[PDB]
Amino acid sequence: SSLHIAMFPWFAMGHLIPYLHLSNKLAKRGHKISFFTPKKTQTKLEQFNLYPNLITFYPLNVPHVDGLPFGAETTSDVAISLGPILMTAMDQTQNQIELLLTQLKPQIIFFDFVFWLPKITQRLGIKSFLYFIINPATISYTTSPPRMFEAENLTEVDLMKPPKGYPTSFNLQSHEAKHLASTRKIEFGSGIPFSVRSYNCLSLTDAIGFKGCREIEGPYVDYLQEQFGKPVLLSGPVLPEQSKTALDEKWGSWLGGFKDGSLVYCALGSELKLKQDQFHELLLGLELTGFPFLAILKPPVGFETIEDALPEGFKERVKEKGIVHSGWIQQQLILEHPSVGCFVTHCGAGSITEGLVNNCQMVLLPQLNGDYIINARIMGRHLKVGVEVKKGEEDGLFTKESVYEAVKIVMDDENEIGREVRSNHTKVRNLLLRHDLESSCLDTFCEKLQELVS
Ligand SMILES: C[C@@H]1O[C@@H](OC[C@H]2O[C@@H](Oc3c(-c4ccc(O)c(O)c4)oc4cc(O)cc(O)c4c3=O)[C@H](O)[C@@H](O)[C@@H]2O)[C@H](O)[C@H](O)[C@H]1O
Ligand SMILES: O=c1ccn([C@@H]2O[C@H](COP(=O)(O)O)[C@@H](O)[C@H]2O)c(=O)[nH]1
Repeated sequence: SSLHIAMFPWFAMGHLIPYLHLSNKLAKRGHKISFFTPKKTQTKLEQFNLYPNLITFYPLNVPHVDGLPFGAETTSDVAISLGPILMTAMDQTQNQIELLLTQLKPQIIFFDFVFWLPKITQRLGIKSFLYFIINPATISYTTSPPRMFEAENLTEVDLMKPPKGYPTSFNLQSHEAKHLASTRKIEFGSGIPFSVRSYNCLSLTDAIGFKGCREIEGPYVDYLQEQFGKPVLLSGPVLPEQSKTALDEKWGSWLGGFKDGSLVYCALGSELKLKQDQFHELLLGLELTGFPFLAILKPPVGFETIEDALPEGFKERVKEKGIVHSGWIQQQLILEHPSVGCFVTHCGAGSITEGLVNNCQMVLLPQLNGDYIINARIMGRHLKVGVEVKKGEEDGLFTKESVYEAVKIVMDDENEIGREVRSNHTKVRNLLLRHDLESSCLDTFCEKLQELVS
């Protein structure tokens, strides 16, 4: 029998988009989806609803919290330092969430972050499903019970080693472990420290789920299932679905002028601003390769326009071979275009998948975020599908020569490391796109959800 599932993702494009890709996959199999979204954001989401008779949006009013910009709904509307306030706002939707569950009565609700939800759902006879679209390797490394019990004894040297029983080995740099140690105790909404929230979600939910497949994410999902004693499901890799909006002709025309495989595409998401020094090193590094490039970047900290912040003489040198641009673009459609030979990525979970299923060579430039960093290590050192840009051990900064080097290595047909990551990327692409991989992931997924509501 078909299920009725409610979706309550975090207020961010990086969560709304994959939750919507998955809803389309579930509705194709006959399940009804009640999709809770911020009110104004719904306009941007309609293009992705491929089953409007089965997927219904229910808007939420993102309540004012002191310090939150007027009308702000998602992390694309506020600086990264204001994320905790937006979380306080999402906590404050509790009243409209209880009303929606009462009227719609789903059997399951997929959610992020809101650890007060399982109490509500069990009182209504609803099952709570904490559904992550980030890497289970990340949750495993930072939020398994062994880390939580040290409480305030957890320090930078502690986070250079995996927790007890962690299934794989990789090395973090000193500045990365320092990031993890300080950010985990920062309050993220309603006075709750970041890792304590999440741990509460993992502890109190009925079941846990992750984007991913057994062949990549399995070892981490197994570890989490033994640690928390409840089912940890895999949805399959959530392959991007086709939008009902074709590629903007301005970009199609401009991309179409380059020879196949020659363009470097660089994008670091929609949540972060580089510092001006690193903004310059990145762009000068791209220029040094001599390849055409398209860089999708916010203006650096302190600056409001790209043109203000460009290195001196930059526009006059690169001419028509390079564009630096600030707006939201159709990244999935760009990564599909045959001009793109190389993808310089911040290693966000969605961008990782979008790169893996395409032909571009991957250059990994993770920004300061636990999932980004761990994605980059796995991609660079375990799957070996891309080349990571060298950063200073203690300061976390790169040179333009390190950017130039990484792109040159993967674009050089005769370079053996470039050839090796190409071959490894093809192997991973062939697995993710295998005719029965996602379908049999979802087969198991839906069976296990059926068990959950039984
Ligand atoms: C400022 C950032 O704040 C925190 O991340 C905030 C970000 O979490 C990301 O999603 C994340 C979640 C997460 C995801 C969904 C959930 O339901 C949930 O309970 C947790 O958990 C993490 C746990 C970690 O130990 C480290 C992380 O980097 C993340 C993370 O990035 C979101 O995609 C972003 O939109 C959000 O801005 C972390 O401390 C991070 O390291 C730090 O750089
Ligand atoms: O200009 C942009 C910036 C980001 N994205 C999309 O936003 C998501 C960012 O997720 P993540 O890579 O941060 O996880 C991805 O689906 C990415 O394709 C766009 O479509 N356009």
